[PDB]
Amino acid sequence: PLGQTVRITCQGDSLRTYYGNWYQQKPGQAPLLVIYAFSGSISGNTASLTITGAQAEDEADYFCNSRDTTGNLWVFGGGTKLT
Amino acid sequence: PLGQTVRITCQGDSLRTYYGNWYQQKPGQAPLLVIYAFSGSISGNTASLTITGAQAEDEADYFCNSRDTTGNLWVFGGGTKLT
Amino acid sequence: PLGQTVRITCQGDSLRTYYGNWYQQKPGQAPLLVIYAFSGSISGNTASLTITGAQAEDEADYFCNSRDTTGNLWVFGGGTKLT
Amino acid sequence: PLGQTVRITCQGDSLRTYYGNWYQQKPGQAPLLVIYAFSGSISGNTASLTITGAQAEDEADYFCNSRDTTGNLWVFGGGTKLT
Amino acid sequence: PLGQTVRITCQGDSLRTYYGNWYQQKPGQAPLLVIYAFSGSISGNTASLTITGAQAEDEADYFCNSRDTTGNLWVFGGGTKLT
Amino acid sequence: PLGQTVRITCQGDSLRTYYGNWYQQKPGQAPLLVIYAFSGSISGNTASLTITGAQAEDEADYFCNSRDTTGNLWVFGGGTKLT
Repeated sequence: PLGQTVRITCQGDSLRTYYGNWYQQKPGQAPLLVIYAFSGSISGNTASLTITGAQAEDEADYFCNSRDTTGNLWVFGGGTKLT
Repeated sequence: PLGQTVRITCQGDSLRTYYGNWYQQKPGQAPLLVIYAFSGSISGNTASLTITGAQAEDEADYFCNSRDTTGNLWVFGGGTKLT
Repeated sequence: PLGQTVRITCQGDSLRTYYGNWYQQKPGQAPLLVIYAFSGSISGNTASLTITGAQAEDEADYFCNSRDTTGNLWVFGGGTKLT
Repeated sequence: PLGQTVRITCQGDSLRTYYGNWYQQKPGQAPLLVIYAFSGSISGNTASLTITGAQAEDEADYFCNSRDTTGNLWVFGGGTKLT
Repeated sequence: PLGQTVRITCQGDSLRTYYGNWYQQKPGQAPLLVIYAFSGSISGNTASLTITGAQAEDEADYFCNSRDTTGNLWVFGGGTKLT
Repeated sequence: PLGQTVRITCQGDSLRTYYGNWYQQKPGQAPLLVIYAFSGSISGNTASLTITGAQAEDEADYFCNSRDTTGNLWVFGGGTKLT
């Protein structure tokens, strides 16, 4: 029995608040599963931002708090009652 | 029994609030599953933003909190009562 | 028994609030499953935005909180009562 | 029984508050699973930001606090009652 | 029984507050699992930032406090009651 | 029984507050698991920052305080009641 498991809960950036400009170049997010085997530019853009009044009375955030049961072959997830 | 499992709950950015300009270049999000085997530009754009009054009394956020049961071959998910 | 499983709950960006301009170049979101085997531009656009009064008394958000049972061959999902 | 497990709860940056400009080049986030085996530029952009009034009375944040049960072959997750 | 386990709770930077400009070049975040086996530039960008009024009465942050049970072969996670 | 375990709770920088400019070059964060076996530049950028009023009455931070049970072969995590 051979198996190759990759569990990633978030491949990304996790924020409660972002004010401003975000220049982002993230070419690859592609899982390549193989059993037998970027000149992109962000250029000359103008970004003008002004936040004068902001009130954020927010409640709690729950990001990437997983409860999974992952693997290969026999996987029993959650409150599996087995007899 | 061979198997190759990739479980990703979010491949993306997770935010409660974003104010502003987002320049984003994310070419690849394609899982390639193979058993036997970008000159794009964002350029010269003008972005003018002004938020004067903002009130955000928001409630809680639950992002990417999975409960899955993933794998290959035998997978029993949730409260599977087995006898 | 061989099998190749990719489970992705979100391939995308997950937000409660976005105010502003979003320049987005995401060429590929295509799962390619093969057993035997972008000069696009966003340019010169003008974006003028002004939010003066905003009140957002919102309730809770539940994003990408999956409960799936995924795999190959034998998959028993949810509260499968088996005897 | 051979197996190769990679569990990553967050591959990304985790913040409660970000004010400002973010130049980000993150080419690779692609798990490559193989049993037998970037000239991109952010250039000349202008970013003008001003936050005058900000009040953020926010509640608690729970980022990347996973409860998973990951692996290969036999995986029993959560409060599995086994007899 | 051979197995190779890598458990990383955060591969990223974890902050409660960030004010300013972030130039970031992080090419590789790709777990490569193999059983048998960057000229990118951020250049000439102008970043102007001014935060005059900021009040942040925030609540507690819980970052990367995992409770997982990870490994290869037999993995029993959480309060598994076994008899 | 052979196994090779790497448990890293944070591969990243952990801060409560950051004011200023961050030039960051972190090429590699990729766990390479193999059983049988960067000319990037940040150059000429201008960063202007001014924080005049800042008040941060924040609550406690809990960063990288894990409770995991990691390994290879037999792993029993949390308050596993075994008989």
